[PDB]
Amino acid sequence: RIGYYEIDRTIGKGNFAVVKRATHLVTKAKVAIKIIDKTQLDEENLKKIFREVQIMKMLSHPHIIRLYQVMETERMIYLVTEYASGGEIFDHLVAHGRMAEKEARRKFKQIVTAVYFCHSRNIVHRDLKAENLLLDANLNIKIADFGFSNLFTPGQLLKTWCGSPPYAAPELFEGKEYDGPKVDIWSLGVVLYVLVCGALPFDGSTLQNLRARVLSGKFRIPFFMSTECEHLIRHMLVLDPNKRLSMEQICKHKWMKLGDADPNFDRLIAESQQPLNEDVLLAMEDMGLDKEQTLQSLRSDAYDHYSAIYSLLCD
Amino acid sequence: EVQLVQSGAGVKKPGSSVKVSCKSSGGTSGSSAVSWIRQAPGQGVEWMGGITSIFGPANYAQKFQDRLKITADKATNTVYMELSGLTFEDTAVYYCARVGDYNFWNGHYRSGYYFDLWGRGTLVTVSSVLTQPPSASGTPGQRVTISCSGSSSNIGSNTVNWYQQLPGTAPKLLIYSNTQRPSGVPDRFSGSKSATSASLAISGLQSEDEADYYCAAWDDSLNGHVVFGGGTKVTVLGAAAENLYF
Ligand SMILES: COc1cc(Nc2c(C#N)cnc3cc(OCCCN4CCN(C)CC4)c(OC)cc23)c(Cl)cc1Cl
Repeated sequence: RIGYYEIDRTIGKGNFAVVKRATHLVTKAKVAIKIIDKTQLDEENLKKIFREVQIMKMLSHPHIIRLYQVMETERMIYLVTEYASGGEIFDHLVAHGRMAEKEARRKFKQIVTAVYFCHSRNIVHRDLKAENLLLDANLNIKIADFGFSNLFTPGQLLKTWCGSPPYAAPELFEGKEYDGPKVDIWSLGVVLYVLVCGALPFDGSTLQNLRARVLSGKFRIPFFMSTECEHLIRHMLVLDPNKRLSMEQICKHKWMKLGDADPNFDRLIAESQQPLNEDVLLAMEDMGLDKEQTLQSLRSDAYDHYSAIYSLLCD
Repeated sequence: EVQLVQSGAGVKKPGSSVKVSCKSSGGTSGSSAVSWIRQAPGQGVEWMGGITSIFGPANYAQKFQDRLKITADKATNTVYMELSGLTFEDTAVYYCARVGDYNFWNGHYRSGYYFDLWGRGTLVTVSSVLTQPPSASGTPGQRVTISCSGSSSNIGSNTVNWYQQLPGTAPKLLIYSNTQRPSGVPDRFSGSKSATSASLAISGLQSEDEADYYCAAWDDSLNGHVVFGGGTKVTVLGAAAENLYF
């Protein structure tokens, strides 16, 4: 239907795009496909799609959605990524309400691990929201949609006022040049609140009303929320960006250290502070694909027919 | 054709939690904006929560945030409501109501928060802002007026809606968006909004109009909520004595 992909159904939408589930014809695996029509796109929008792709190519992490292939025709651009079977966290909150702090701590640990790794590779998401935090088949977080993402240098100020309004930091609304990671830490605070409360800390009927709420920095802490969790959120949702917790301080918070000892979380946050599958290559050789050409597509970050098949087969 | 079917009535012991369902059956099935509104015996109607913005999963009224959980099964078109830590004050009729203009919401459009469709109600019993006159009256044929005073954050900023509630029934939309009348409402009923106050006028009063009238508006205070009036019991009095010389 579209290259080596037979399209199943529309699973979501995006800026001038439609996301559709599809099946790889040679590997029978499921993928997500963003179909962008280039006819409704301008020079600035096309550059914002190239940057999104170039950022997704730099990020290989267990809690980040993996880009497999990029296909481009004279009128269309298709982005093929791994399929998050469980869908958005937002839809899971609509179905079951607020998450228990034990269950929320597990997901939040996964969410910060991915965001820490992004900041590690000098990248800021800038669009963290419940509808962008997807779940795999085992209900584990997979961060997605790097449309607003950008590269940063520590100590620099960004000038792109983008993000999901309910999760956007106050400085974004004010049009102030900001520090990238601090904007993501505000978003993470909102994410943690919506996970444990099943509602937003700042909400309104219109964007004008939402903005007024975000700029006030005042929000209700419900009775069910622990004093340890309240402390963490109150130290992330701080109007002055400099008085917000750092990603390292968030990881070592009393709420984060609560419950059972998690050495797997520690060995993943330490990895951010920094083989070839010959069996797959033999199977690809049988399908009529050259071993040296497969290696050359992997070496060059082409994200072509050979890149996608190796990646899909490694599951 | 489209109707909200609620779960049956029940008795809960104090401390326990109650779950109420609201399945959308008939006609235009798809996506809706169901809210949960309760009414204690002989008391006014009160908004508890529901979907009221394009931004978040659910919005709860400050009073109910701590004990309410509002969920939805999109697959079966059923919307749930779970109220925990029940007390004798929670004995009431729980209604589910759909916001009429959901299909226009886009973050810029300001919704009217008028309740299009309502469920029959679920009676849950525990055992072991807007100023409206409490009552109004008039003889048949007269024009009775009900006032509804508010603040800048509610009536001053949002549209006013009016609901008529007959005995043993859920409230029904009477006036939406300050002056509009849904199909079925006669020309006798008319609304009006001025600064932070609203008014309902029932011209040519009929015995069939003896009902409770509630006024409502969105309030932008806190994360937003729909506020209701205390209610007005309109009583149709007996016609005046007739002079026999004319
Ligand atoms: C590839 O292009 C992009 C795609 C995405 N979006 C997704 C990616 C990715 N990535 C991965 N996996 C996703 C899975 C989704 O839902 C899966 C389950 C749906 N079921 C359908 C019907 N049944 C009834 C129940 C639920 C989903 O829809 C919400 C979007 C996903 C983004 Cl955010 C950005 C880009 Cl650039």
